[PDB]
Amino acid sequence: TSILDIRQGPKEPFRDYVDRFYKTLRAEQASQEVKNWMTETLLVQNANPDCKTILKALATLEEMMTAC
Amino acid sequence: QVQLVESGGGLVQAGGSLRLSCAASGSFFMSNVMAWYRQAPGKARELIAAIRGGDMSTVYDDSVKGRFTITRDDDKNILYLQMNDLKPEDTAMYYCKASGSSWGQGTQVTVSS
Repeated sequence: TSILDIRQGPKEPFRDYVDRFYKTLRAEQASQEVKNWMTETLLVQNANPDCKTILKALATLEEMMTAC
Repeated sequence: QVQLVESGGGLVQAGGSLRLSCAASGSFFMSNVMAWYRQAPGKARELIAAIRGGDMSTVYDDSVKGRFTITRDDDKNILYLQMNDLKPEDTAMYYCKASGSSWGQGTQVTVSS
């Protein structure tokens, strides 16, 4: 699956979306630099409206997961 | 399945250039992040370049740095991959991708010598 397609479900817990996201990104055939860029660019962008609202308002992965 | 459509592939000698285009006329497809992938027969489809709208940040695989440039034209809704200084190792099918798009048929790049 392309990492671009991993999007948080409307009722999916943020931790579960994070898990799916990292699993898919680990499976992508890409350099570590490209994978890092994808985490900074897609993780908040592909979150559902509720979590996007909280995340934008703030950042580490551990701060993101607590805020949601 | 908004399906993206790649074009601009061709047959060129090593050192030459190409420009791939990706579009879906009549479709609402440009996502905040877009990427180009490439796949040689029987090999993993690899993520080689990506761009993010707004700040226009870009990232590239080490094998294409300083040779390829990903750009997007927001008015025309076209994503491009400029390819300079081509190498036989660049020979592959190239695919573009947006968040939620279906995979296109790709465009073939063949580099001789």
